[PDB]
Amino acid sequence: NTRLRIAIQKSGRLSKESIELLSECGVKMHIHEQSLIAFSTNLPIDILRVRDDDIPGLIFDGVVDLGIIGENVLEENELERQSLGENPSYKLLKKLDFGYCRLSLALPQENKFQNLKDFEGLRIATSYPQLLKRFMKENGINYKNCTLTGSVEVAPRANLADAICDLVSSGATLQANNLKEVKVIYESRACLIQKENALSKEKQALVDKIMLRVAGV
Amino acid sequence: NTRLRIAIQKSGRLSKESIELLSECGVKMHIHEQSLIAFSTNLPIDILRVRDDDIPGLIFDGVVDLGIIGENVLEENELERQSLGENPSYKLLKKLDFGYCRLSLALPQENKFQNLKDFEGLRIATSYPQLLKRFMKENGINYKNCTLTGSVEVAPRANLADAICDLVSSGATLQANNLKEVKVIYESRACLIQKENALSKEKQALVDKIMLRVAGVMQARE
Ligand SMILES: Nc1ncnc2c1ncn2[C@@H]1O[C@H](COP(=O)(O)OP(=O)(O)OP(=O)(O)O)[C@@H](O)[C@H]1O
Ligand SMILES: Nc1ncnc2c1ncn2[C@@H]1O[C@H](COP(=O)(O)OP(=O)(O)OP(=O)(O)O)[C@@H](O)[C@H]1O
Ligand SMILES: [Zn+2]
Ligand SMILES: [Zn+2]
Ligand SMILES: [Zn+2]
Repeated sequence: NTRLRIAIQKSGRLSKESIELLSECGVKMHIHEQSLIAFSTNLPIDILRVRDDDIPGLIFDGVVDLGIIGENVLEENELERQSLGENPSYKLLKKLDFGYCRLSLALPQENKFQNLKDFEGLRIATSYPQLLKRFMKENGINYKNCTLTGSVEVAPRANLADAICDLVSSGATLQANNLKEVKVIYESRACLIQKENALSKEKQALVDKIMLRVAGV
Repeated sequence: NTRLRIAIQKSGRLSKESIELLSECGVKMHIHEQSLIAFSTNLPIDILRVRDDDIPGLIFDGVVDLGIIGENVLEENELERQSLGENPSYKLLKKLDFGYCRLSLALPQENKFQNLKDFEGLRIATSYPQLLKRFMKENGINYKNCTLTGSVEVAPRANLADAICDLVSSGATLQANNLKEVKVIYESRACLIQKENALSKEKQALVDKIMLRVAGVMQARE
């Protein structure tokens, strides 16, 4: 249809700043508890509120025009799609001023970390199995996977794993679980991305305008 | 690492009945409602309480010994793993008497369904993209995919997709969203599975004991 589709995180760490950025680019809308879609009141724009993990896929499959997502989630999902034999593509428009975090290897507080080789043959729990797999291959370290979507930091205490690969900024969660960060494998921020296949002149024009305004802020 | 590990859904449509099946089979336990780990108080068993989507991976990777999971989630993740060039493997111990649901192609109620080839070219929203992909390749209908983890039934109303492939039980939600069920592609129930690699003799003996009890419990509940 005529309206531009912009996917953002429904509720989590990027939601507040995604909405703030959209407001500053002249997109007026009301966010309440709409399950999926919020309609801009001043421009022909639909805001899709989704789980963050779905946003790369929506961009790859051409379902939405624009997307605001963390680079970690984007790349996790690109790698998955590549390992399926697919050719995911997207246009990067801008790296943004929020969503700063890093994906790091971590061990229990009372361990003797000398070297990356100390991870050899360990069981490593993570929500980012593709990112971890690529890092370990690149550095020639063999390991055992444990994929968990939540409570990753509880995995060593639960005896499910010897170590974790998790997102960190402040270190507070690691500290709470008596773990210590030992090696960063990936640095991330929020980015604005666009699908591959060409937008309408109507829609592309509207994107260029928002983009002009994005640069402004 | 010698306590038997069993993964179950932490909170959701299988969580209550998984815990109750365990109690019915004589596994006494205390649960702290927000926590990943719980322990049997009378048997050497850890109960790991996780997101259901993680259970098949945990079994395939040998991280736990047993799991209770919907057949739909098991199959979707098996297909995913196979399409990634992996070799996911598990033992099916038992099909269980709860978790009944079905995965169904569905269209707006105000919409003429003559034929399964009506889906040709349609954008289809789903949480089960591998299961959809297999069914559509098998039947020869081409389509465009839209993967959504939740709110799938709202996608047509939101003009993200023309049709959905949706998990339903009662069938009430679809009516609520002004959509009609036109073709079942998968029928699911809860199952009990075990990892591929052999358990120690003592742990396999505990599993054999649990299995006899599950069969008796299931007889008694008819
Ligand atoms: N401590 C942090 N500070 C800033 N940004 C973070 C931090 N941790 C994670 N992020 C970024 O924000 C994104 C969303 O984080 P959040 O914890 O809300 O994800 P989620 O729980 O997977 O969300 P959803 O419910 O949509 O699945 C992460 O993928 C990452 O890009
Ligand atoms: N009416 C139903 N709709 C969806 N799933 C159902 C239904 N009835 C039974 N189930 C079963 O319950 C499983 C759990 O789905 P649930 O609705 O609890 O939410 P979820 O988001 O999958 O849970 P989690 O938070 O663990 O990811 C399904 O995958 C399926 O096997
Ligand atoms: Zn309002
Ligand atoms: Zn997420
Ligand atoms: Zn789930």
